[PDB]
Amino acid sequence: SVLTQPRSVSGSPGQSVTISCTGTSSDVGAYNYVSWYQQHPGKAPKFMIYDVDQRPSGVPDRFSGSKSGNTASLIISGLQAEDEADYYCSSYAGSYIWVFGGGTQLTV
Amino acid sequence: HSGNYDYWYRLFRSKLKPFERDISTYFPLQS
Amino acid sequence: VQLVESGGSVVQPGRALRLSCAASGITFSSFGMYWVRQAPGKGLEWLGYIAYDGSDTYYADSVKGRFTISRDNSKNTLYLQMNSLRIEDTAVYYCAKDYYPLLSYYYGLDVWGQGTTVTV
Repeated sequence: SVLTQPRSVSGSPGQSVTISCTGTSSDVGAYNYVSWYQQHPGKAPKFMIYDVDQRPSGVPDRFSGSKSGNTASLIISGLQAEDEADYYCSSYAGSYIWVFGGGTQLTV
Repeated sequence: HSGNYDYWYRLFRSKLKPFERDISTYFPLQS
Repeated sequence: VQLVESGGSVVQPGRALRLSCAASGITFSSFGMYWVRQAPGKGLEWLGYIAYDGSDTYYADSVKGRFTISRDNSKNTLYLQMNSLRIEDTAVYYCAKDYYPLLSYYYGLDVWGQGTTVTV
């Protein structure tokens, strides 16, 4: 039960890119607990987006997202040269089980 | 884990006679 | 409250290896523990979840019956012991703490370690 996401998403400084992962109505479309994190090589992923459309303190406002049906996406605008990272999506699969997505790489 | 929805049942009608099948589809059939 | 992981080593298949991480402060018992594995060249894979008190413990399907999740609040260390590790079960294991105190699970991982690599 892995949420499929594209291998990489093209981008450039000063533009906006969207990283989306696809699941099912049993996991993505059942609980509104979609979370997304940005992972840098050589370091553990950092939690950036939680509760579909919420972000913890310390997360820049440029990173956002939305949930529609069984598809969840991360919305990033105004990306900089240091924003290149691997983005993972996580959602509650039910029965207190958490399943993480495949992961998408953001290239600037 | 996802949940089996292929197994339905009839919730609304008046009553079913003995050994009678109701192949007839609010929505009376709920999965 | 940084988490420092330890116990990573390369062992032959069929043996049991236990991984643990040390959490700073004295808030280890007041926050839940989560285990996440990341294979080289692959995406993040969940291992399981353990409550702050260690009563209700959850495990992922791929690691059910192979990895055990438990915590020792005396030394503020959360451990994840994996038995009968396979060759394909080679990944960097990192422990994480729940964002909210005790068991909430309705958030992301606020604190994660530097990662402990596992080879077989």
